[PDB]
Amino acid sequence: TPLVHVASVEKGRSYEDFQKVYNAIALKLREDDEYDNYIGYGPVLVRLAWHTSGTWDKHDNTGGSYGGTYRFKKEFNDPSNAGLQNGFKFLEPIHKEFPWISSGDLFSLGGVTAVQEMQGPKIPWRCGRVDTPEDTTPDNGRLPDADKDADYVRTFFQRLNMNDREVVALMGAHALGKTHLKNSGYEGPWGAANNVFTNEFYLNLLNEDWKLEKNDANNEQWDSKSGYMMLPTDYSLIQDPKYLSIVKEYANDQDKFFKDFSKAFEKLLENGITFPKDAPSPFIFKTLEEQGL
Ligand SMILES: C=CC1=C(C)c2cc3[nH]c(cc4nc(cc5[nH]c(cc1n2)c(C)c5C=C)C(C)=C4CCC(=O)O)c(CCC(=O)O)c3C
Repeated sequence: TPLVHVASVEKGRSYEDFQKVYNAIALKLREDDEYDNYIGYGPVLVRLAWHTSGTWDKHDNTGGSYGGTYRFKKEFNDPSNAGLQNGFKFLEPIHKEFPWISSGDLFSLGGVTAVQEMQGPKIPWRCGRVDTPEDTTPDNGRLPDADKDADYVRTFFQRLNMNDREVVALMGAHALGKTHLKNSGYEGPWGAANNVFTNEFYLNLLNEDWKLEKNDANNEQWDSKSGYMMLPTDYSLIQDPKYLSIVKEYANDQDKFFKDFSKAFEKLLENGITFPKDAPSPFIFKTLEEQGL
């Protein structure tokens, strides 16, 4: 019988409490700048937010961000999550300092903080995820494969209640970070300015000269002479005519991409959660720059 998960505000907490958590994550992002050849922790925190939310199944309300179940071995041991231990370790001192925040609130807030501090759009964020027990952890295998085509992508994301525009917008997060051969069997960045959130993913898809190559793990990926790559699922966005139209739209309208990403990413992070009518409004956190910090 599917589970209603009702958001429950951490007792007595308000916007200022969560802004302090934001700020601690943001200051640590600035301090621990050497990680991953000076990419920093921003991208891995966005990937962590996505992987902890992307297990959701709309059919039975299992998985999703609510329960914070990545803290249990079945999930941090998911082969699809290889590498995310670095993001968890980053967040450990944050949780120690703010032990009142739930695990799902912390994982999701880490992704919002990373996007914003990397000059991305504001992402409204709601509190109130509540930790759930070990037997609520979803089985491995709910996150998407990278070696597939547009039809796979489209069908996959129906389980997360995402439409074509939402899918294409969310995939623009691949402007950030890179693939690492030891984690995923893919190697290389999608672009150049990979710790700055921009619409570069879409520009690179359209404007680079891509060649289908095998990497050192014997997997196919698309490579450019600029030193960028696209996964088969990324490249599928220009193979499918419906996705291609949307790629072109975001390549030509930075503001539109930002607005659509913000909405889709909030939705991703909120899937599965019931917000009571009297819950607080979503919070829009100030960046460190906006605060003079
Ligand atoms: C078809 C859909 C998707 C597939 C197959 C997928 C593929 C990948 N995404 C990766 C990393 C990444 N994924 C990322 C955000 C997202 N990625 C998402 C959608 C997908 N992501 C969405 C949705 C995201 C958030 C909104 C980020 C930012 C990284 C880079 C992480 C890092 O450590 O640099 C990796 C590489 C992991 C590694 O360290 O080697 C793969 C294989």
